[PDB]
Amino acid sequence: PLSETKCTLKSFTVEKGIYQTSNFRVQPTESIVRFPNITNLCPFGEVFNATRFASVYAWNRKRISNCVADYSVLYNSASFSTFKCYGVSPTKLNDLCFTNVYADSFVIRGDEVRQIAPGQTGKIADYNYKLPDDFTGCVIAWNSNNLDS
Amino acid sequence: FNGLTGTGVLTESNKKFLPFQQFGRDIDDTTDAVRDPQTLEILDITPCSFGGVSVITPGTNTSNQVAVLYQGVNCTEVNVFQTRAGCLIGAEHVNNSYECDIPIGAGICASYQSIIAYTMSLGAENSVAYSNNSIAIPINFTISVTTEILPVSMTKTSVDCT
Amino acid sequence: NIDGYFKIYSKHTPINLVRDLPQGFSALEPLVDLPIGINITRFQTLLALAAYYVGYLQPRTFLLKYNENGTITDAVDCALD
Amino acid sequence: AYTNSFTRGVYYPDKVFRSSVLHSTQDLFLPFFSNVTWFHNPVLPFNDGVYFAST
Amino acid sequence: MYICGDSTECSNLLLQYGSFCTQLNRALTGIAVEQDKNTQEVFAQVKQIYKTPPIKDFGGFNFSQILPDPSKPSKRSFIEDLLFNKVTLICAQKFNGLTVLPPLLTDEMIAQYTSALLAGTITSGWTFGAGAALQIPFAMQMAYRFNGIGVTQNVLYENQKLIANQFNSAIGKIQDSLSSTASALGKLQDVVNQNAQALNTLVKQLSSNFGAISSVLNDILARLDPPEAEVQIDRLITGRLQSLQTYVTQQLIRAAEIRASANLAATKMSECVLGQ
Amino acid sequence: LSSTASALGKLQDVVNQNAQALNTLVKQLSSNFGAISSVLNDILARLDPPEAEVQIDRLITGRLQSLQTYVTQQLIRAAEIRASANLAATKMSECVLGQSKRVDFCGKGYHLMSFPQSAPHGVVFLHVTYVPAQEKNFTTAPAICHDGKAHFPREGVFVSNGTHWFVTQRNFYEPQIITTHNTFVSGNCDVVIGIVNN
Amino acid sequence: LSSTASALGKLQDVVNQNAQALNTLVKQLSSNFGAISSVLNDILARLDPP
Ligand SMILES: *[C@@H]1O[C@H](CO)[C@@H](O[C@@H]2O[C@H](CO)[C@@H](O[C@@H]3O[C@H](CO)[C@@H](O)[C@H](O)[C@@H]3O)[C@H](O)[C@H]2NC(C)=O)[C@H](O)[C@H]1NC(C)=O
Ligand SMILES: *[C@@H]1O[C@H](CO)[C@@H](O[C@@H]2O[C@H](CO)[C@@H](O)[C@H](O)[C@H]2NC(C)=O)[C@H](O)[C@H]1NC(C)=O
Ligand SMILES: *[C@@H]1O[C@H](CO)[C@@H](O[C@@H]2O[C@H](CO)[C@@H](O)[C@H](O)[C@H]2NC(C)=O)[C@H](O)[C@H]1NC(C)=O
Ligand SMILES: *[C@@H]1O[C@H](CO)[C@@H](O[C@@H]2O[C@H](CO)[C@@H](O)[C@H](O)[C@H]2NC(C)=O)[C@H](O)[C@H]1NC(C)=O
Ligand SMILES: *[C@@H]1O[C@H](CO)[C@@H](O[C@@H]2O[C@H](CO)[C@@H](O)[C@H](O)[C@H]2NC(C)=O)[C@H](O)[C@H]1NC(C)=O
Ligand SMILES: *[C@@H]1O[C@H](CO)[C@@H](O[C@@H]2O[C@H](CO)[C@@H](O)[C@H](O)[C@H]2NC(C)=O)[C@H](O)[C@H]1NC(C)=O
Ligand SMILES: *[C@@H]1O[C@H](CO)[C@@H](O[C@@H]2O[C@H](CO)[C@@H](O)[C@H](O)[C@H]2NC(C)=O)[C@H](O)[C@H]1NC(C)=O
Ligand SMILES: *[C@@H]1O[C@H](CO)[C@@H](O[C@@H]2O[C@H](CO)[C@@H](O)[C@H](O)[C@H]2NC(C)=O)[C@H](O)[C@H]1NC(C)=O
Ligand SMILES: *[C@@H]1O[C@H](CO)[C@@H](O[C@@H]2O[C@H](CO)[C@@H](O)[C@H](O)[C@H]2NC(C)=O)[C@H](O)[C@H]1NC(C)=O
Ligand SMILES: *[C@@H]1O[C@H](CO)[C@@H](O[C@@H]2O[C@H](CO)[C@@H](O)[C@H](O)[C@H]2NC(C)=O)[C@H](O)[C@H]1NC(C)=O
Ligand SMILES: *[C@@H]1O[C@H](CO)[C@@H](O[C@@H]2O[C@H](CO)[C@@H](O)[C@H](O)[C@H]2NC(C)=O)[C@H](O)[C@H]1NC(C)=O
Ligand SMILES: *[C@@H]1O[C@H](CO)[C@@H](O)[C@H](O)[C@H]1NC(C)=O
Ligand SMILES: *[C@@H]1O[C@H](CO)[C@@H](O)[C@H](O)[C@H]1NC(C)=O
Ligand SMILES: *[C@@H]1O[C@H](CO)[C@@H](O)[C@H](O)[C@H]1NC(C)=O
Ligand SMILES: *[C@@H]1O[C@H](CO)[C@@H](O)[C@H](O)[C@H]1NC(C)=O
Repeated sequence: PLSETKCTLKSFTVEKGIYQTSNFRVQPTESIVRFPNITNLCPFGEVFNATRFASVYAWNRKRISNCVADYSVLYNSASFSTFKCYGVSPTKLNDLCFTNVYADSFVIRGDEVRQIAPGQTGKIADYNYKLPDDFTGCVIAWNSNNLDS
Repeated sequence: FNGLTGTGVLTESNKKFLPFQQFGRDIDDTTDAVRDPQTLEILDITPCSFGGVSVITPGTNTSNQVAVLYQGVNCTEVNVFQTRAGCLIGAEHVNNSYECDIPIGAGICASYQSIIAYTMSLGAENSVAYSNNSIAIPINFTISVTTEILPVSMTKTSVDCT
Repeated sequence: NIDGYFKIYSKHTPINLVRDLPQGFSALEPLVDLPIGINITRFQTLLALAAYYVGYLQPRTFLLKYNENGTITDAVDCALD
Repeated sequence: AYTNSFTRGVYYPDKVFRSSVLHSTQDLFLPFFSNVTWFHNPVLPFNDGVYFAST
Repeated sequence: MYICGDSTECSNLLLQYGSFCTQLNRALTGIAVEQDKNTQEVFAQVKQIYKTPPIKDFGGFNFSQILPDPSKPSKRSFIEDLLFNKVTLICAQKFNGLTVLPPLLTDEMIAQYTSALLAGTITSGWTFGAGAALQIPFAMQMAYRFNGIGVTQNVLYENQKLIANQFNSAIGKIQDSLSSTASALGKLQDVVNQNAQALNTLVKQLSSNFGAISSVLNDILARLDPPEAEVQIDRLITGRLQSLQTYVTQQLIRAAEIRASANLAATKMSECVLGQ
Repeated sequence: LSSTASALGKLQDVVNQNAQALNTLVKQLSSNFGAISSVLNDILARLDPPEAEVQIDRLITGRLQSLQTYVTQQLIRAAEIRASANLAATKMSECVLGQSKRVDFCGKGYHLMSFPQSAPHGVVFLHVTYVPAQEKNFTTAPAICHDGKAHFPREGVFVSNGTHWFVTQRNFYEPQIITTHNTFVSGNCDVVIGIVNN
Repeated sequence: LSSTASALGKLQDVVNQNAQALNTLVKQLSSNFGAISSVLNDILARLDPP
């Protein structure tokens, strides 16, 4: 402790008195985690395996709750072209627990896929489907040239 | 707990929850009580001990030993002596009362004659011999000279911006 | 009905008056929450094999006071006077 | 007919336990000292919510 | 502990802002130290500790309302108890960082100081401020005090009973005023109210976005990747720093006037109680 | 004064406070504040305007905050020093150019006179005071009634050494015999409590 | 009082200090502060929210 006092005063001599050096805290160990019993698999795959998609002006809206979401199996898939993810993170989605999930599915041309992003205007982002000014999960776009072409 | 991350110690709580709450908050945003998602009981949370450290020293020029005071910590979990302003390690307790040079707090202070902590004494105690039929008059006098120091000004400094 | 959520609260207490709503305070504890997401503009009541009041809610700022056991005892409406 | 709604229409806004505190909140409430319209099957409006009493 | 709640990376970012933390701790420590000298210089003006004798022959004056009461946990008098009742333990440091330190002089020592001052004043006049206390009967001390404002001393010796009764009645009349009008002690409550309001604002200004995405550090640190979390960790340090700086500045400014009031009280004790 | 040290703590503390404040202000000039470097020369000589202006803005706002903090602290300290100087001027005007009657103002005792002396950044007062000593305690009385007339002392107090009565001043023991030139008569000795025949 | 000037120095100094402080506070609204324009309605009327 005398060395701590010398460091704080920046001198080799200390005079009579009381000095404050630092503070201490108790280090916690043995982390604990609690989660509910619900363990039913979730139909995420069907969302990507809908044989028919919808137009831009009438986009398919789906609600997801009471699931055990798995994104690690979805992230490692290389079938997607872009996975630009605003809001939170690509990889830290397995440690967060949400309330509800909204899936908005449709099909767009290749020249407007960039326009699907918060806080920007354009043609299809202003008159057809506008994202809000805050984070909304994130977007996924994948090419299909064997079903609708 | 379901995305609620925290640190502290968990204890069996006593406050009663209505069947539709999930957790409580003492004031503003202080999550203290939580209901677990599986076994459905209530557990209150409080942070474990932490606080500052102070060093009491008689001076390097005199000696080479110190005492350590932990502020506001009941050190049953860290010659330990429990005070009202934390607790003191490295000092011994005595009954005698002197006038001390290193004040600690709550009427307790320490000094070196090694490194003893005691209760300060206000001063010498005496009783005046009051009576309704007697006075006391001086016979001699002394002339004393006292000094006092008063500052009047400090240095003049001008600092530019650009 | 807010942001695609239908919420239903309720309460049930007996009263001694026989004229109208009595003088007193009583909080409402929730019963049902539903994730429906629908537009509602009108409503109607059904009968069994007659007498009911209807009031409309508005946005407002309140000051609630809690007792020791966690139950609301009284409230103050800021924009009244 | 019309009647005075003296101090009716207070509910729990959140699922958070609180005790011995005063909390200022802002939400959809029924205003103090307003009219409630007594009724007697007519279709009725649903502006932003309905406080529905009975006897 | 206040800005970067029990985090590691936040401290590494705060280390880049220079040393805008030694100044704040030094200023708060200076204020805390000065708060002890303020109390020391007022009461601690008597060298010894006198005490009144069991003899209670003061000529008719009744001082039982202000002399200490042995049958009390704190050995205080009636008026001190009334004052204490009219104004509304190992305390730990909260997670905010707030800490309250105990005073150096406990209330018992203050009571002993005031009792010693009162006993010296009663039994020795003004002679105990210069050198050693010299005893003198209370009637003659009061006669000398009349002789100091123009009135000759034979006025008291022929009106002693009237003056004694008037003094006793005047002393008795103060208990009702103290125990009925609780708003008299308004000078000792505004300080507490102002300090409480300032500290409450400081505490309440922790849950503000300040332009970030969340008001709690753990939420940001558990969602955003470290490469891009650095932008959102900022805009949060630069609001709490301003809050803390404002709190410190107001504390210094309002401590200056407390120092001035303490100096005035010390002067009044020096030349109003010890002498005439 | 020559032997014992640490008798001028206030002036040293003032100088130390000023030095620490100035040193901290100069030391705060070597912080990144979130930029890429702590020197403007490298930033200007290593980049183009579009983001060099961002870096310069960051450094500018940081340094401006530090300078404002220093100025505010200096203002507070100057106010305190002004209060101390006003007190010193009052003491110089009252205790040096005259004689002070207020207790606990100049010295510990009965004030006599004072001498000023200079100092590196202040003033030193030498007070001369009178302090009694070698006490002795006697028997007293409030008044003495002769021929039914109560006599009180003009200025002084009645004392007895054991057999005889004298009148003496309060602050020094100089006994004088009792005559009618130092006592005045008022009334009769029937209402005063403590009358002694003589 | 009626002839010599600069006799009531302190009161005039106080008034001048207050007036100067108020004027320099009012004069700060025209500063750019690093933004595109010092006027708020126009800068709202020439740019998108982002
Ligand atoms: C849920 O139903 C409501 C019905 O009110 C839909 O809101 C819109 O309400 C207006 C009347 O309040 C309907 O009439 C239209 O009013 C506008 C503005 O006065 C007028 O310019 C039109 O000529 C027409 O008279 C309007 O039809 C109705 N909107 C639609 C799409 O029917 C509300 O949109 C419905 N919610 C959803 C999610 O569909
Ligand atoms: C539809 O669901 C199936 C089943 O989960 C997905 O097919 C898997 O795809 C991955 C990567 O392409 C393969 O490693 C698995 O072997 C496949 N499993 C099966 C049963 O076929 C498919 O990816 C989903 N559709 C889309 C568009 O993602
Ligand atoms: C400091 O710690 C000691 C030891 O844990 C405490 O003493 C115990 O206090 C509990 C609570 O009242 C009692 O049930 C035990 O019987 C006590 N044990 C002993 C040996 O005294 C003490 O109360 C703590 N003090 C503070 C202020 O926290
Ligand atoms: C003054 O008269 C009294 C008579 O006893 C003496 O002073 C007191 O002496 C008693 C001795 O029993 C002590 O208990 C008191 O404390 C004394 N009073 C004090 C110290 O104030 C003493 O003999 C006389 N004074 C002198 C100087 O002779
Ligand atoms: C103090 O005052 C008393 C009362 O005026 C004086 O007289 C004494 O009175 C008590 C009873 O009250 C008697 O017991 C004493 O015998 C009385 N004293 C004498 C000498 O007769 C008293 O003289 C005054 N002085 C002292 C030193 O007591
Ligand atoms: C009053 O005090 C002074 C100083 O203490 C006394 O003078 C001293 O007396 C002693 C013994 O008589 C001498 O040895 C010293 O030399 C004297 N000092 C000086 C400076 O002259 C004086 O005697 C005391 N008066 C009485 C009446 O006792
Ligand atoms: C709040 O909770 C307390 C704790 O239960 C209630 O106090 C109880 O009241 C009942 C009814 O009078 C008694 O039979 C119990 O003995 C009480 N408990 C204790 C520990 O004494 C209290 O009634 C509740 N309500 C209010 C308004 O305080
Ligand atoms: C000084 O004042 C106190 C307080 O009034 C007096 O104490 C009273 O004494 C009488 C007689 O024993 C009691 O009936 C009262 O109840 C007491 N008052 C209180 C508040 O308890 C005391 O007697 C007075 N002094 C003298 C010498 O009479
Ligand atoms: C001077 O004033 C005092 C009180 O202010 C008078 O004393 C009062 O006299 C009346 C009439 O006898 C009594 O009823 C009261 O009890 C007395 N008061 C006290 C406190 O003793 C006194 O009479 C006045 N003197 C003159 C000459 O008018
Ligand atoms: C009290 O003072 C008187 C007055 O001086 C003393 O009486 C004198 O004593 C001396 C002793 O040497 C005689 O020479 C004088 O003649 C006496 N004077 C008178 C008028 O009688 C008395 O001795 C003193 N007593 C004490 C105890 O000091
Ligand atoms: C002071 O002297 C007077 C008279 O000179 C005393 O008064 C007389 O005392 C005697 C003895 O007790 C009585 O018989 C008389 O009646 C008193 N009066 C008169 C007019 O003679 C008085 O007692 C003396 N005082 C003291 C304290 O002794
Ligand atoms: C969750 O599962 C555990 C063990 O399977 C069981 O003990 C517990 O009761 C379950 N929770 C609920 C709410 O049923
Ligand atoms: C420092 O130590 C030396 C040697 O022991 C001693 O002479 C001196 O008095 C000490 N100084 C103080 C201030 O104690
Ligand atoms: C005082 O000293 C005695 C022994 O000298 C010891 O037993 C006692 O505990 C001490 N007092 C206190 C309060 O500890
Ligand atoms: C209720 O309505 C009636 C008539 O419509 C009106 O006179 C009365 O003022 C209303 N009540 C309130 C509280 O405004």
